[PDB]
Amino acid sequence: MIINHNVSAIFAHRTLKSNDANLSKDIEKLSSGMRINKAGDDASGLAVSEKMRTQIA
Amino acid sequence: MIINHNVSAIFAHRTLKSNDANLSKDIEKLSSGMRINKAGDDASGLAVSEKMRTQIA
Amino acid sequence: LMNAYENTQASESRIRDTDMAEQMTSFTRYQILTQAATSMLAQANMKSQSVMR
Amino acid sequence: LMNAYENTQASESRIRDTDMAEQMTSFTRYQILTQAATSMLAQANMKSQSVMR
Repeated sequence: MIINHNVSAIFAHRTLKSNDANLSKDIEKLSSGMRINKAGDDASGLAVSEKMRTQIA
Repeated sequence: MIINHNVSAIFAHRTLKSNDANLSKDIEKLSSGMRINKAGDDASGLAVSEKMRTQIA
Repeated sequence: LMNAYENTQASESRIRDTDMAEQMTSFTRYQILTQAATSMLAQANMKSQSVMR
Repeated sequence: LMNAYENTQASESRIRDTDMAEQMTSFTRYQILTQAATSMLAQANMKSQSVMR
């Protein structure tokens, strides 16, 4: 057994961070109530919507 | 997961703080029935209304 | 003068007074939105404890 | 006087009365560290008994 390096742990920890990244965004959406909040969720979605908000204003 | 800090807690708390303050504005407006309780929200609306009230009296 | 007295007061009402029916749309809006933020506040808090296993 | 008291109450509340939502955030994480630090102190004692064979 390769005792120095734990490959199955390396696969697991990255997989854990992937679900952690997914988990943290869902908390943001529920805390705010909007699917797109910051830059990164959708480049066009934030851009297209912002025109409607000012038009509504 | 990062244990010294938690990002998900900061966003939900900050979003809560913004929502709570906006709720306070609704309470004052609903109780008194006036949309413009204080200036800054609409500085021109207050001044014109004050001019309007001057003639009305 | 009296005809203007009504018109001036009606003119002031639109800027100053608020529609109670329309306003309650927002009071309930931020009442529920406060529930989502407060209920999900502890869900993130319970997220951290899962690493102690 | 009513406006002055109401205004000063809001400002003095920020620096005197704490935010419950923020305090519970630090309280949990600070308690996670204590349970984490306790275990690392525990395994320290076992570490000293590896070369006494």
